[PDB]
Amino acid sequence: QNQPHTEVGTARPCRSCKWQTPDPTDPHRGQCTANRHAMGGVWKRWLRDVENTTCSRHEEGKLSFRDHV
Amino acid sequence: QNQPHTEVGTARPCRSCKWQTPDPTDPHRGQCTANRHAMGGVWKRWLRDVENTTCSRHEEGKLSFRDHV
Amino acid sequence: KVLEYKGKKLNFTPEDPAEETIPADELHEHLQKPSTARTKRLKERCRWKHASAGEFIEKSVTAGIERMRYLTEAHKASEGKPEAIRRALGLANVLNKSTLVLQEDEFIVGYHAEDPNMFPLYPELSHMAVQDYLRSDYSPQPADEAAAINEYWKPHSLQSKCQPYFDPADLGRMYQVSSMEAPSFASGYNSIVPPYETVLEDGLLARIKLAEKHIAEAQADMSTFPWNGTKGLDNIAKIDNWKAMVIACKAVISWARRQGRLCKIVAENFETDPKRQAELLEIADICQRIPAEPCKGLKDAMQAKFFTFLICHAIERYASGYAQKEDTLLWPYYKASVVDKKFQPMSHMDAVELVEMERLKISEHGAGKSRAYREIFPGSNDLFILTVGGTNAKGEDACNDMTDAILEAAKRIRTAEPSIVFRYSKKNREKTLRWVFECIRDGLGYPSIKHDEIGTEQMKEYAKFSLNGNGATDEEAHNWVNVLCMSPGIHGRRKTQKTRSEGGGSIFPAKLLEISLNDGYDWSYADMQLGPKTGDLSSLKSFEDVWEAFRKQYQYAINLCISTKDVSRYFEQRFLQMPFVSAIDDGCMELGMDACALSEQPNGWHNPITTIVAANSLVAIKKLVFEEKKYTLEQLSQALKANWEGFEEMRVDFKRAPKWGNDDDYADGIITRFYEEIIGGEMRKITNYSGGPVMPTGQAVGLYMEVGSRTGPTPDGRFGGEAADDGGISPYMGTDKKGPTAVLRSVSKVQKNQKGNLLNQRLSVPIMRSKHGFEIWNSYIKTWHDLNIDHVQFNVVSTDEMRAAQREPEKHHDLIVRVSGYSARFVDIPTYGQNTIIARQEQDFSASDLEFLNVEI
Amino acid sequence: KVLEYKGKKLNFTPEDPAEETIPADELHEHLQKPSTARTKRLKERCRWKHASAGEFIEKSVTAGIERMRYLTEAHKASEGKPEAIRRALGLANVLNKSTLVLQEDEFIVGYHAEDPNMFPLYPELSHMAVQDYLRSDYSPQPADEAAAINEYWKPHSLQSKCQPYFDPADLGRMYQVSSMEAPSFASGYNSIVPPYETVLEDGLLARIKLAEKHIAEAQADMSTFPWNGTKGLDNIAKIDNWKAMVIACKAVISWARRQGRLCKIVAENFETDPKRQAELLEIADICQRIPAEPCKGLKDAMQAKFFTFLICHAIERYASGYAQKEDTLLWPYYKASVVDKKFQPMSHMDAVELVEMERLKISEHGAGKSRAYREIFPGSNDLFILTVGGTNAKGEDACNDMTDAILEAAKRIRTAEPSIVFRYSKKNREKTLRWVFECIRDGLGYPSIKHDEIGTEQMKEYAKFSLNGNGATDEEAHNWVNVLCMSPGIHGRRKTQKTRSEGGGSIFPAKLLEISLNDGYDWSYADMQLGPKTGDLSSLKSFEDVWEAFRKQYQYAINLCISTKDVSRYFEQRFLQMPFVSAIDDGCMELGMDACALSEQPNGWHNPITTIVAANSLVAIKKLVFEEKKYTLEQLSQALKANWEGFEEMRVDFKRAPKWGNDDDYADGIITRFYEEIIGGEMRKITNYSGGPVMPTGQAVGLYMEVGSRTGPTPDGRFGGEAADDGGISPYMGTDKKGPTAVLRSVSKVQKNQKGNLLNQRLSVPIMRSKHGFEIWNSYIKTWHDLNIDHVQFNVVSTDEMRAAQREPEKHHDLIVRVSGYSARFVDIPTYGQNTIIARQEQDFSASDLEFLNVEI
Amino acid sequence: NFFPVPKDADDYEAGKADCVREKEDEKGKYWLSKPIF
Amino acid sequence: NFFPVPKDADDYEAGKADCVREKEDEKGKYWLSKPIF
Ligand code: SF4
Ligand code: SF4
Ligand SMILES: [Cl-]
Ligand SMILES: [Cl-]
Repeated sequence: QNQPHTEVGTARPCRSCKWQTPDPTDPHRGQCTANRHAMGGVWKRWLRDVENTTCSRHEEGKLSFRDHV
Repeated sequence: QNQPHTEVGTARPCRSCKWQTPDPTDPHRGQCTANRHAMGGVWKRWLRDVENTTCSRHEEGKLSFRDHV
Repeated sequence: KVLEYKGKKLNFTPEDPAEETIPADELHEHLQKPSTARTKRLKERCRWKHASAGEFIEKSVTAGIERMRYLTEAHKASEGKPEAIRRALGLANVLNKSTLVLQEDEFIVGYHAEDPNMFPLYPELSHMAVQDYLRSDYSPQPADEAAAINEYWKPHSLQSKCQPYFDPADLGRMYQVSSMEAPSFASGYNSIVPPYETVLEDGLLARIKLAEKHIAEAQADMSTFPWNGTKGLDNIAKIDNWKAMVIACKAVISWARRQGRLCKIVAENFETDPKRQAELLEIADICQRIPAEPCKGLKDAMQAKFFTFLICHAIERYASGYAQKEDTLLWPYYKASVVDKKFQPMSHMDAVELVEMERLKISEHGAGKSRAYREIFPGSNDLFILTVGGTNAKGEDACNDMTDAILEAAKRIRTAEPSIVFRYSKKNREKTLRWVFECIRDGLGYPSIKHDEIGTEQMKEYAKFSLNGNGATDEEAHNWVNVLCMSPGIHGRRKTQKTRSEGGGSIFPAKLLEISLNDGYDWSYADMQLGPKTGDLSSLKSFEDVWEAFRKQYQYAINLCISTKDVSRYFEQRFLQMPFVSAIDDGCMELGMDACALSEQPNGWHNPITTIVAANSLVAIKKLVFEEKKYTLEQLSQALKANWEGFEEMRVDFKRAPKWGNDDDYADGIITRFYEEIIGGEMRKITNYSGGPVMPTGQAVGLYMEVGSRTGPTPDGRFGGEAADDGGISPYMGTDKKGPTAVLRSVSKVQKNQKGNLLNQRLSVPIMRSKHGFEIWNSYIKTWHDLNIDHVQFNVVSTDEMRAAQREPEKHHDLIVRVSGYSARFVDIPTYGQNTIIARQEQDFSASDLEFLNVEI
Repeated sequence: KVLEYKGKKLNFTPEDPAEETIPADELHEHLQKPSTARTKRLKERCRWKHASAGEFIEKSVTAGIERMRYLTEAHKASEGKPEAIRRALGLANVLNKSTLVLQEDEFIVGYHAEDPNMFPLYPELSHMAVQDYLRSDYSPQPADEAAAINEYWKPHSLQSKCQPYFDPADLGRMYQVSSMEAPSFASGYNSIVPPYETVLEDGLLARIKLAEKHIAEAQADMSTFPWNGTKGLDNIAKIDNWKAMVIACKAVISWARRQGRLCKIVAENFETDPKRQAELLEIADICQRIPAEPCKGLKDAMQAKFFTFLICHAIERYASGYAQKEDTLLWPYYKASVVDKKFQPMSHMDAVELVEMERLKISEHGAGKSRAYREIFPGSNDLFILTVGGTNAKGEDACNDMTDAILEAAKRIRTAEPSIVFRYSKKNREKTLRWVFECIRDGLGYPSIKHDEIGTEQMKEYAKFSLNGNGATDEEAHNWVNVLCMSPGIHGRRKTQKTRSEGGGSIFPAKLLEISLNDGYDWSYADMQLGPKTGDLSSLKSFEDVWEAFRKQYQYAINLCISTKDVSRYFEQRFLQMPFVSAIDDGCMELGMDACALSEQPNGWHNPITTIVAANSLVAIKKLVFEEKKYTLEQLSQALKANWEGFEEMRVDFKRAPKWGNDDDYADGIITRFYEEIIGGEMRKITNYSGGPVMPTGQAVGLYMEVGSRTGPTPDGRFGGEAADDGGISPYMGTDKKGPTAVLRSVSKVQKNQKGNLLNQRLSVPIMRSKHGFEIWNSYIKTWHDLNIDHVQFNVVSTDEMRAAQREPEKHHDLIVRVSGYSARFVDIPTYGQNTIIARQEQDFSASDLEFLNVEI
Repeated sequence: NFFPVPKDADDYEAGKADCVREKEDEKGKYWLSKPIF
Repeated sequence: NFFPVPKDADDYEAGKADCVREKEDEKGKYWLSKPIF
């Protein structure tokens, strides 16, 4: 449950999560940046839908550009 | 004055005259059929504007198809 | 009555002894004989929609709004989509949502507007034409919605697309319809030759499956490694056209089947007679299978053809006409039904009845055409001209028992439309000639007669200019029909003429002549500059100067006439795509092209109308002003400007100068040159969209009346506003004083640079209706054919009877006469036009005439 | 510090003795020297608009709505009109109604949105990009109007026009930007090479007068007897394009003059200092004359160029870039102003100041580009790459004093943009090389260096495929610039590249390799099928099988990449006409064609990015799985699926396998074949719209970061989400262990089937800043040139200083570094990207390196 | 009069029906079929 | 601030004027010119 999963009408959508940044082409989609490796990798996961997806790592907020790719 | 002449806002426009029939292409224009010859000619006159033109032969009404060209 | 010929006394007593004593003035009220009680009923209650003088004859005929409404709804919804697909969606919405109509006693079913008294309009074509309807007593309703619709379409209309590429002064001149017919983009008038053959023998389901396959292949092509961008992008327009074809064809099938379902519903819920119930279910079944599937019998074919006609001529787009080779088209199905009895078994008389019903449906087809085109076909709904006879691919006789069924149906039911053209060859069987003559001797005015070889040669010549080297093969060149009244065009599954922009539209020599004598200025009708300033009266110091002024007027006019058609073509294929017509053309289907874009067989023409007024005028000018110097041009011009008032002796001099149609050398030498060097010679210098020449088809319809009324007095002796000449090459009414074979001799002299020329002739009733009628007529035609004359068509009607019908129109409903290229109900023609027909010389034959024709009794 | 070379001891002490003791970690905060108080002020208050990670760095930067609003108003009003004219009317309305901006201290004036903190948007391009803006903190306002606008444009957008011609699954794959860059029609991203030369030396009034003449001639042509419809209809599209050019040019003049009037108004009503008042009137006068008239001096030229840039890159349409041959373009005007003093007399230092001001205006140009393109140029506004140097038509030196003014301005003002490309030839004068080096040794990252002859030959080769046989002449082939970062294209009055649809857009070998090992399935980023099913793991029984699977993945991807560009081209020229750009292209003007339709010089390319990750991965697979059989593919694949967790010994084996950039035979033999046979060889099989081949331009910008983050672990030793390689042909960071000349030797081996390849190298600060720096660098470049290498560009920056700037960004505002093909403000790059730059090997030169370079001290 | 469209018809959509009415004027009798929902 | 467009300007239309205002923020001073009626 620490990986993205569907949860219709969730109180904690990816859209509001600090780890999410929108897809480069389609703003209906998202990029989960939560999987950060000790050697520096930011191992993204593609989000088909950011209104009805969530995981246990959800944390409301916004990272500055410094912490994104 | 028995030939078509401009008369702005006339009470007797060509448009209502029995001798008038609309232009074949542009319904803003008209055909005056009043000049009828004894040998049968219907010697038409082109009307640039049927709202603001009139002449003394003006007669309100409508001819049947039988009496037009 | 009696004539002596080769030592015999010929007696011109009628073949039916009863006619000896039937008053001359009521003859045609005795001749109809509908083949069944049903077709008798259908005729008595026929919803004719004749128009004259720019109006409909009957108050009940009025415009529909559904087509306007549903086309608009679709257009708004389809913004952004490819135009060909937008056009298919428009048609589909119209077809999906239209009220359909079923009438009592019908077997062939279907209609093109929401009520049997109505007809549809075309806001996508001419905003002016719609505005004219809104100002009429027969406006679509509700008027406020219709007005909003026209305002919506105006910036998108074909008219609005084309006008910016022309000088506004030039458009103003054309729109007057005095020296030039208005361009089609301004009126919406049009014509088409549908590839019926494809629908009848493949059905639409096959066309759909074919487009779907092309689409799948094109999409596969676009994803194949390695891409080539100089090739692969060609698939875009192809895929768009094919997807549009599928949408259109599926909608047509759905609409046919819904028509079918209305027959079923009436049979099951409304109709109380078990006989009609069974018949209605028979029609419902035909509509279920047709045109989705290939036709199997004659009833199938007739209904498939009618549905195709409605889509191509009324619903997808307006098009005048009824072009088709009806005997050759229906022959396989007649054979299956009547001869082999393999499907829909039928008697020959059953086939005759089915054709009568077709003639009655066409007689009910009201046309949503513009004011000009409600003026120039007086006494008819519209032009509907079908073609029969001629020769097959091997040059042998094409006549058959289906031809005879079509001719007998016409003779029996006596409807003014559709008119018939008969392609005459020495090959044609006598049995069928006799049926052609039965129609003519009864005064129907048709079949008109076209020279078979001339037309076939013509098809071969045009084929050579084909832009993709796929013009008519030599065998295909035998497959031709008249497009509207007069001009040959290919029929079949491929290469047919799709639009009037290819060929059609008129030009008016009489008016051009009039303004030639006034430095291009129209003083008499519009009071404005109508042509180029080709020289004032004093500059016209010789007859050659007058000739050259006319030449320049004609060159200026004909250039506009063709260039406006080619610009219309450019935009039709870009914004007025016809995906249904494309889907049933084999070439369009194969190449993924729109019907207006692809042009495999060039067929360029334009119509000189009022030619012989111009020509007679020039002859008189030469003789009296320049050769004899009896009058100066200033004297003529002063007289003309007076409408000859005070100058009657001058008028009579010009009237009696030599005239066309008298086999007179002086007139004919000048007039032959006029046809060949100017009328044809100058036009032929122009090349159209299709890459072929443009050549003249002389004719007249009712324009000889309307243009006459817009033309001043002319040196042939006309007063201002009198009718022009009635044909492409007819003598002016009442000026042929040397008999019928003198006329043939004049006409035969025009041999170069023509596409066709309409000849009207009127023959004595007693001779034609006597037992010698067929022999004299067959000899006339043989001789006419040897003289290499393009066309001839006949009135056979007494003046007594026409005058009686003027006095008491209600007693003469079945009087039909020939106008020019089409026939009409005489009492539905305005008096002015009726009088021009009465004035046509009724020709008698002298014994020298008969010898000239090599008549044998 | 000290090196022994040819019996000398080289001392690498800095040229400025002060630098001996300036801490290494703050060096670049000491180097700027703006030439005047004014440009110092302009820099201190510069409204930079840098974007990283998909967002703008500063909260104050936000989208404007005026362009959206006025384009929409025009589009609604112009329904029915020809599309080219609709496009001109749109631009005119935007220009007529836009709020204009004047800032304090400016001399070059103008802007592209309604407020200096803003930038415009493009609803006519990508509806998704606009929607993304609406969902951001920097949305246009009012949001409700902006949303209504985007809904209005959606059915009309370029994106909506192009999507229907592709499999939805294929578009979904591209839109992820993992194996393929999204097509331009989906993002709105674009590029252009404006024909500046035409504007500067003719002015726009002349272009207008020229289009008007063409129009008059075309209308005359259409009314000439005898019409030919196979020719005369060509005038329609020509007349439409020319009328559109006139509307566009008149609007641009009017807008320039209104900008001018704002200077006048501020001078007369707001500005209180007489010095600035006079200056403002001087600018007002320039704007009145320019670009209406030909430029006469350098101030004219600079302002004409900026106005043209705003129209072509921001207002008429969005386009990335700043392509131009700036020294050759401005030389005639420099000469007139600085040398001859004939108009706008100026000193060389006055010219340097004017260039500084230009660099500062470009530094303020915010770009309304989509989320993807706010991700991949971290630390900059956008890509702005200008070109200098090279050779003239005769093959002689093109460097001049204007080149030197441009280089000195860059060194002085220290802005990350615009970046510079230097075309290097052995012809190039040393005086100018020294200025190139002054920029590089200061760590600016530019000029990057391009091989002059390679580019010129390339122009000649592409010219041969010209569809109208009017490609670059041999002399014209010397007239080239980089279009964006890396690819050559013609500059001048004619034949320039008008759209990114011709060439540009990227493809990502690392991701293609990853899914090659999983039967086309992307398990790691998107969890879906990303490519064709090229074979499961068990089917990959040899290295050749792995090679072929990659080949097929690459073929599938590159076909979509080019076909989506060509479809975009098809619709751009039909619905996104650029009449202003057309009017200033001599070929477009002459032929009456739109800028996107006419393509006289083919220039097809696509960008492989993450190539060396794929290549190193393949090398390691060969050695360890197939040659030594130390691991099975199932063992590798299990390890990869674990992100190497539990498999660290396997990871280290794959990491230490031979790597590109070490002049190692084993690696380089495989990787050379990979470049030549697959990356270039397969792409070159594709032909684009322009009829030429498509060849690769290896590069990276910031995509090597973004794609890295979307790519799983790979057999080169990467963990999932780590950066890819930084160039087109750079060694992967930290894997080149043999020094700088070993790198050159590897890179020189790739010689066939390439259009270009980006090489990043990083050189030791002490050596480059020592008195021996120029000699060693000039020898490096000479040697690089002899090895026939396409490109090289340099970082010269200590790790100490970069780490200090990470800790305390506010103390390191003037630190500029090279990313890939462009330079950036280091503190504006995200930490992830900063670390990839620190990891690039700082190269030292051994005495054997120096001998290899034939260095002479 | 209201007749639901056969669910296997080409033009079937949920809720769709043919509204059929009989009319008669001076000329004769006829039937009109308009699709409704 | 309201400045009528010079009647000989390319963009002159009756009643048209430039509305010009001065603004200043953290970065610096600037002027905006918007056409009005
Ligand atoms: S909620 Fe979970 S899956 Fe969604 S963005 Fe945040 S960390 Fe990623
Ligand atoms: S009012 Fe006079 S000019 Fe007008 S239509 Fe009647 S008769 Fe003719
Ligand atoms: Cl015809
Ligand atoms: Cl590039």
